[PDB]
Amino acid sequence: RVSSGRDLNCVPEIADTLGAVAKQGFDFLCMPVFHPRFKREFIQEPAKNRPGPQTRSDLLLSGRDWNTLIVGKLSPWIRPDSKVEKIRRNSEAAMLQELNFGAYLGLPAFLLPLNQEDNTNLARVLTNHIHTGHHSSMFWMRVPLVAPEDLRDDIIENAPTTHTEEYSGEEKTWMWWHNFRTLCDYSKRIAVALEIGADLPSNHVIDRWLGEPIKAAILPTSIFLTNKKGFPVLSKMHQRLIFRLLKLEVQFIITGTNHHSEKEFCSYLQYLEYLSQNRPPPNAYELFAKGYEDYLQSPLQPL
Amino acid sequence: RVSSGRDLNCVPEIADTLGAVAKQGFDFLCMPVFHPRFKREFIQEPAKNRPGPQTRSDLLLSGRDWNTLIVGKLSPWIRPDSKVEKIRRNSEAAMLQELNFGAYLGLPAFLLPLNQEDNTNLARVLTNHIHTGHHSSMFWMRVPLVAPEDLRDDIIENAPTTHTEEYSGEEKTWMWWHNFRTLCDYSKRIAVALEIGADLPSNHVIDRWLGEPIKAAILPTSIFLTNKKGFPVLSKMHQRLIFRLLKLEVQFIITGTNHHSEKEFCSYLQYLEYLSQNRPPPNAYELFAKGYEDYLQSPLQPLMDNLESQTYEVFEKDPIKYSQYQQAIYKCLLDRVPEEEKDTNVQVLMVLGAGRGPLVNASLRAAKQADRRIKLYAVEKNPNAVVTLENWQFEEWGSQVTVVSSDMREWVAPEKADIIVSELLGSFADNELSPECLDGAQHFLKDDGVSIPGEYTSFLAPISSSKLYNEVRACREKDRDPEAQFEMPYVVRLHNFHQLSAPQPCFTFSHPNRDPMIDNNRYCTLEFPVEVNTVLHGFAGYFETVLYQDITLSIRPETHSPGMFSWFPILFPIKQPITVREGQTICVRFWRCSNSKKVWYEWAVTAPVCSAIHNPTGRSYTIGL
Amino acid sequence: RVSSGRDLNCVPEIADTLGAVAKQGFDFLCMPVFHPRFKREFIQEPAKNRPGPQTRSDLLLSGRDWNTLIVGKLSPWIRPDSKVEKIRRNSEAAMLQELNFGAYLGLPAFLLPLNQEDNTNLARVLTNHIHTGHHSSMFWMRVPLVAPEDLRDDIIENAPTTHTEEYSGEEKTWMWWHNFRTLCDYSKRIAVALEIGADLPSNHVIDRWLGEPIKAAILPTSIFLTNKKGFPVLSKMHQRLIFRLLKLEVQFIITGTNHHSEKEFCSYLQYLEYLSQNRPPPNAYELFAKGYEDYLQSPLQPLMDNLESQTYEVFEKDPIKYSQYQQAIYKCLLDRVPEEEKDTNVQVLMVLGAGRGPLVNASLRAAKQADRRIKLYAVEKNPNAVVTLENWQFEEWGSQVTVVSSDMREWVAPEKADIIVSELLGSFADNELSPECLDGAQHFLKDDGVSIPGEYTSFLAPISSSKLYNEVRACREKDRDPEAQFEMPYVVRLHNFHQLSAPQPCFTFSHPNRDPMIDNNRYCTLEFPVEVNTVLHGFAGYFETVLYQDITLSIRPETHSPGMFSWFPILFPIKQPITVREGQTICVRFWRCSNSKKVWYEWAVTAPVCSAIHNPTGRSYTIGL
Amino acid sequence: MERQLEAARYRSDGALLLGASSLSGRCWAGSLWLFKDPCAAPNEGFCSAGVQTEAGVADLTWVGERGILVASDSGAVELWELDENETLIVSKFCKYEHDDIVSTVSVLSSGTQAVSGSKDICIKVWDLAQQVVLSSYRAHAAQVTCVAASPHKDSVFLSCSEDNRILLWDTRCPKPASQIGCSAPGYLPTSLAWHPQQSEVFVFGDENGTVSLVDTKSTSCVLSSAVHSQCVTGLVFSPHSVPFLASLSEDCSLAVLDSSLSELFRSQAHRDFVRDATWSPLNHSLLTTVGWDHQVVHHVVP
Ligand SMILES: CCc1cc(NC(=O)C(=O)N2C[C@@H](C)CC[C@@H]2c2ccc3sc(C4CCN(C)CC4)nc3c2)cnc1N
Ligand SMILES: CCc1cc(NC(=O)C(=O)N2C[C@@H](C)CC[C@@H]2c2ccc3sc(C4CCN(C)CC4)nc3c2)cnc1N
Ligand SMILES: CSC[C@H]1O[C@@H](n2cnc3c(N)ncnc32)[C@H](O)[C@@H]1O
Ligand SMILES: CSC[C@H]1O[C@@H](n2cnc3c(N)ncnc32)[C@H](O)[C@@H]1O
Ligand SMILES: [Cl-]
Ligand SMILES: [Cl-]
Ligand SMILES: [Cl-]
Ligand SMILES: [Cl-]
Ligand SMILES: [Cl-]
Ligand SMILES: [Cl-]
Ligand SMILES: [Cl-]
Repeated sequence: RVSSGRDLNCVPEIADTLGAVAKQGFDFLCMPVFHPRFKREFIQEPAKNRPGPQTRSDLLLSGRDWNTLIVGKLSPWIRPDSKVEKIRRNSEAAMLQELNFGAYLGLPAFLLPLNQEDNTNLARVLTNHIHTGHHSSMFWMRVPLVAPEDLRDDIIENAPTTHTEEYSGEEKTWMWWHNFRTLCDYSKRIAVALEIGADLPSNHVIDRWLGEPIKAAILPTSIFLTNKKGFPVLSKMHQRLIFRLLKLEVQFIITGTNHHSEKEFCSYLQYLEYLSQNRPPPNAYELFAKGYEDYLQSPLQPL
Repeated sequence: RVSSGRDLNCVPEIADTLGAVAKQGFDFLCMPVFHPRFKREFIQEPAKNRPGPQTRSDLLLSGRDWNTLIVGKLSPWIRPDSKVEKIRRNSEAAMLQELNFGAYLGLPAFLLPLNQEDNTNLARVLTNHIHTGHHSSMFWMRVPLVAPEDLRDDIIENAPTTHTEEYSGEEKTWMWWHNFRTLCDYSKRIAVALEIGADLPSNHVIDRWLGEPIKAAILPTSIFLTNKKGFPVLSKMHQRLIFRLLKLEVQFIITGTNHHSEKEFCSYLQYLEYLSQNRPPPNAYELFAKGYEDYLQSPLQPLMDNLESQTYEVFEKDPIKYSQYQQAIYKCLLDRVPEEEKDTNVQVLMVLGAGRGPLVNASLRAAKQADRRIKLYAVEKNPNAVVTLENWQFEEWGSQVTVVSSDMREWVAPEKADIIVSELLGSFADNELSPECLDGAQHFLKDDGVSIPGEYTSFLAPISSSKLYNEVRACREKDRDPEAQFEMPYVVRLHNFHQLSAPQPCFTFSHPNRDPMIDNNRYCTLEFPVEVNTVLHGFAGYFETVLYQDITLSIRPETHSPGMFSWFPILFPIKQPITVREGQTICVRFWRCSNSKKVWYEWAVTAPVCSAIHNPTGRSYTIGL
Repeated sequence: RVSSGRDLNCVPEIADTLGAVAKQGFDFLCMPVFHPRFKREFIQEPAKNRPGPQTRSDLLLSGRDWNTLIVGKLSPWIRPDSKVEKIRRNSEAAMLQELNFGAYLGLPAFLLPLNQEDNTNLARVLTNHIHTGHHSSMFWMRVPLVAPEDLRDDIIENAPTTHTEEYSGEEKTWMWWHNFRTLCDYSKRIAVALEIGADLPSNHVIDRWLGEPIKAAILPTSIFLTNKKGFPVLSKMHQRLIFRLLKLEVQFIITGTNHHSEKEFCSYLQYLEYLSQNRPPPNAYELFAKGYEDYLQSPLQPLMDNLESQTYEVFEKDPIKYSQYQQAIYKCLLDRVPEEEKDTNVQVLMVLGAGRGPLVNASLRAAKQADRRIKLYAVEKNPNAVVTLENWQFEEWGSQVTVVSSDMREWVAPEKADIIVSELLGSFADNELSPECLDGAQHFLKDDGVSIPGEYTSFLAPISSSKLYNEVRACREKDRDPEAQFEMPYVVRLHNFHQLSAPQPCFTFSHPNRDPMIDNNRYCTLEFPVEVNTVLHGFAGYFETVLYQDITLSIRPETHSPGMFSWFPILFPIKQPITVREGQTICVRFWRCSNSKKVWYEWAVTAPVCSAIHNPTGRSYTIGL
Repeated sequence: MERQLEAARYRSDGALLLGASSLSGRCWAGSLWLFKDPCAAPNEGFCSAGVQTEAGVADLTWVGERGILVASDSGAVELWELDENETLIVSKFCKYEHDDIVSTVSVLSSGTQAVSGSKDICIKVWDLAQQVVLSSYRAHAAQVTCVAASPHKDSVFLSCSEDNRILLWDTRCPKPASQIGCSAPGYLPTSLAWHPQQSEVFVFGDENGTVSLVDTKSTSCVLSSAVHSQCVTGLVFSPHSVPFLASLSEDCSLAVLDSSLSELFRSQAHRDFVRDATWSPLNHSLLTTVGWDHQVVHHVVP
């Protein structure tokens, strides 16, 4: 079936939230380790001396739960590439703090966002963190399949969305990743959490991500169409994309609030499972060679 | 003068020919090892069984003559890249035969030609020959400055030479080389023998070869114009090119027959020598730094390491910079002490990093030139130089100078200083941690105190030099990262390179630093406009410092202090060279990072293509505090 | 002649002293860099704050003088291994200070003394100094040939000098060095300055220092006997020792005051020079191979690789060996063809591995000397040498010699040979695969045919040479096993080493080999009796060969062919040196293994202690078929 | 004589002219020989005239009855005059105007001018009487493999080089060279031969062993035949009204072809490269070939 997790930016009680997402059937939870709106100052007083605690305690979960069930999230206010020097210097220390706390918890993965072209200082800070104390830490780079600028509604009078063909531009969101991925010298501990939007781009923009380390695919509740009965479903193109992603054996991450409020949160995950089961069963070739997927072996020399 | 050789494709008697070219004044001879028209078959009979000998014997010359005087030539009939499969297979074996015989003779170099776009199989055979028995063999790739197709006369009726502009096409002959050079994985034993034709191309086509390993420049007799008396000369553009090549110290190779038949073969070589002698003689800077051309040295760390004696010695032999320091101290003394207080107001003047005492003597001379009183402190943490300082103080200075043998960041001063004079700058200004040292020493500076230097600034500029790239690549050492040599800077007197954009400022520091939130970490982004196609290999680094008011020092080529030879430029290389086209902008990023113990630089190119972040966490290069 | 220096512990004026020792004829001066009695305190006040200067200034000499003429000396009051903790720490600080000042001056060498058993902390401080800012600094360890305790006069009533036998104790002063040398992990920058006393010990105590890096030999004036006229001379044993040291090319250092006060200081140095001039002049072998002393070279593989021209050239410049081959061919011709058939019986004589044709000319000369008829075949697979062979055959030999350019194992001969002549031997005889080549070429040998050489045999001998061990250790290369250099042999003119047991035969091959079950794999066990305490570092290898009857060649030192310089000895090293005591037996094992493509040697020591099996499966060294 | 025979040219009265070089050994020189007895060649003893040149000879051609034109390895073009007694051979001139090896020479129809091609990519026109170079062209982009003067026009000649260009020339035109595309970019041309009767037609061999017949009017490959297994080094027509075409090659064979490029005679007599072949003016069925095996073979053609 499907391995999956729930993406939340609001966690009032970590134990209650984890129990809820477990009863909903999810395998893991992406949550912030510090409160998302709790901006911190590291240079200028008096906010520099804000009394602790700075976040919730590590005693609230067992070590196994931290190791297997919790995926950390970088706070959205952290801007390492800000054009403002003060904000840049402060966000450097904030990002280091959050990454170090995530490694202290022993989290299996940590989500960091890519939503502009210049993520150079972000890459620098992350690369330095990777080479400062070797851990088993994995990092998921949240990259949208379509940039937010190229997805906005054409509702700005004096700034119209151009309706002309741009082949290379439509793929810019991969370039970001690529540049970031090149700046970190192809670190094995850096992967992609591809976020999928309402409008799907041309097939070449999607094919671009073929051969890339996609560990996670992020689906919002907004992209789910409503069924006649009231259940959530997806378009035929979204379903083709879901099958293509299932072949790569990626983990699906549900984000956003429940808009199909008549049902539970189980409905989105149930649609994903129903898609996974209704796929042609494994033939003998794929059944035997499923474990050999991308396994490098030296050539035999029978002579 | 000129080191040179004669290129001949006709050698009837090897001894007579060698004696003739020696009497003509040439230093070496490029000749074929097999007869150029003696094509050989290796597969199909009966020509496969042609009875030997296949060429002249190796006994005809001494081993020294083979080692020093004879440059081999690949036979012109050998075509490893022929579209005909038979000719290709045969030329493979022929090229292997000739290269193996050249190595058997122990020849210092072997000429191979590049005169088409596809030399892939040629590169394959040569690369396999290089890795089959390691020798000291060198290979000169004969590449014409202008392709023969783009040099032909417009005398074909139904095939006219297009008279339109083609920027990239005019440089195709370099692309050939480049591709070949890339196919052989940048072998140090493969260089360029640039052949120069009658018509010289645009200046960018020529500048393309800046930073390339040009060992030889081939001049035919056809390009020589005839003098009124009848001697051979060259055009003014050809002469500019000859001077540019002489700067690179390449060997000139005369090819073709004697067309100025009234004279001897000595006339062409004599024109070259006459050009070489009539060049402005070496100035003191170039005279001293001629041997340091493209010599890679690790940056000194005067803070972490205690410098040797001769290092301080080469520092002290630099009168221009010490005169500048003396003038700056003089002006500061005049500006701080009015004339009616020359005998009442004594100034506290601390030399932080005194060395063996050139700055102390400069301060004394400036004091007596300005007619003011100063009390001198000579602070130095190197005890071996403190020995010299204390010997000086006993034998000459007296009680006026107080020698302090400690670190300026730790020293608890008895009184505060009116002026502090330091010499802690490097090639990249702050690469020797002058900011941290002067920050730690700032508490004993008076509230209205002056620091000499008052300011400094670093400069970066993208460069192209496959020569220096391969030199850095050859610095791989055992027991470390195979690519660590790329993630560290080198102090080097740059030569045979190509600046791609005007230098731009990188990091700037001011002393004293009144700022409450003191931080020496830096992050700079630089966009360099590039007007020409080239290949980025690294970034040259310079500095400019303001000692006091209009008294400044600089190694930046535009504002370089004349006759100052204390600093050479620095070089931050990159792992993989980056292709850059005309009009593109090279965007590079630079970080100055630090912790409690180390300071280091990180850098990465972001445009036109991204590279890896170099030296992350200072894993390959750090500067100790 | 002699390179030498003067050892002084009293230098009032450094310039005057240097001028004096220069006018006396000395090449360098060993002097203290700090005053010998000027003890310094580094911990406890008030002496901690002693006002400088702490020594004389570095300005008193030019950089070249410091680099070439001044050898530093550790102050005698520095005791890093004192039983007192305070003195230990203070001497650590002082030793670091003096070593750092010596490196600051750029001195070529620095003397440190060994005069007790425990020098552990001294070794620790020196090792840390070496790995802190590494320079080209060299260190001479002053070790006496006889300890001062074992040289004192028997003039203490209640402490008599025992007059009994102690073999190991008499060598204790070497043990010191060894332990020190082992504590510093065999640093190339740590050598021996052997001090020679009045009484010379037994010959084994002196032989102990064979194979040790002796850069200096220290002679005091006290050991010099007075001549009839009043000049200084030495005993016959001292002179034997001086000649033995002169062969090692060490520098001689005169120490002590002038006791022959009638003369000058020139007299001691002049006696040394007079000894150096009155040595037997250099023999041709030693004259040629003087530069090859202890030079490590990889073994040639004439079968897999095609040899260069100058290699064949150095092979041909050897008249003794070619005279031997000519005499052997002559005797075989006489023994095969009776006198009454000299004009009717023509002999087939094939030179397998002809090179450039010295054996062909030798065969021709032997034929005309024996007055017999021969038809010659010159078989050679190196086509570059086939060029020379065919030029010779066209210009001189004619149709009498037929040149065959192929491998002898593949060649299908037109007729069978009466005699086959080859020189396919290496330093280890069969290390160049002469057995396999001559076996493949055996089918075209006549039933009653003769092979020259008819037999050969290899010889092994355990050796002690920390010098050669460290040279092999320094051959570590990137991108391979860090210990592969130990699992491969080296052709080297052995020097500054010590044979530990008489050479014994290893492998033997006979040609022709009519055996049906032909196998060239070998397994040999050798027990070498050792009469002295030493440290095994490897095994020297030689060979003998019977060309025909009593005509033989040999590089084995006992039966070495006089004046033959075609082969140097070979060396099979071992990873870890093995301590061997007197009377113990070194048992070593050797394998000659092979497959279809490669042949290689495996070896391992089994006594007195086992080592690892070296080069298993030829993983580090193979000989290509 | 040197081992490698390069040129064999019959004079109108029947005398044979040989040009040879030494392409191996200590000396890399050349030699010229005249044999009034044709079957006595290549023996130097039964010789009519001989001369030793300083350097080797690459191509050779007659200049009337007493002039011998030589393309030398030294980059020189050399005219040797024949003695009054026709026993000596003397150098009339030797001009070094080419930079590299002169690989081919051909005398124009008037017999007063000549054309030469060299490995210096250049082609030069020579006035033999004045001993100067009238015109010097750089039309190709690789070494010139062959030049062949038109038998009927003194301003027209063919050239072919390793730049894959076949050029028809007309020195009267401002741009004299004109590229003949034949069919389409094929293999490199190596030999050229004008048709003796028709001035609009010629033949060329390539490096792949193919001989082709081209008509300048149709500027298209009229016919092509795979005659040899290796490169074609020479093409010589027979003097008869119905012309036979002898083709040489590096496969050490000689072929005789008709009008339709069909194979008639074929001789494996040479065991090395076949360099030159000329027909006897005394018997128009006899054909003399030379090669690098120092062999001079007389063939009888049906
Ligand atoms: C004026 C004040 C000043 C100057 C500089 N200037 C420089 O460093 C500099 O450009 N050059 C280049 C040329 C002029 C020569 C001098 C110096 C240089 C650089 C690199 C190395 S490596 C090296 C070896 C020494 C022997 N040991 C055993 C191994 C390392 N020696 C040098 C020497 C720097 N800092 C300050 N404060
Ligand atoms: C008489 C027949 C004969 C003799 C030998 N003798 C030897 O090998 C031998 O002892 N020496 C030592 C001294 C006499 C000098 C010659 C030779 C020797 C050994 C090792 C190397 S490595 C080397 C480099 C050359 C340049 N190239 C680019 C790299 C390798 N060159 C040599 C040369 C062996 N085999 C046979 N058949
Ligand atoms: C003239 S090169 C710079 C000089 O300043 C000295 N120096 C560098 N840093 C310090 C420091 N922190 N305190 C004292 N001297 C210093 C170095 O030892 C060298 O002599
Ligand atoms: C005189 S050094 C040994 C010589 O013998 C030649 N040689 C070695 N093995 C063979 C072989 N199998 N066949 C022919 N020549 C050989 C080498 O090429 C070299 O010239
Ligand atoms: Cl892709
Ligand atoms: Cl995809
Ligand atoms: Cl460039
Ligand atoms: Cl240039
Ligand atoms: Cl500035
Ligand atoms: Cl001690
Ligand atoms: Cl191996």
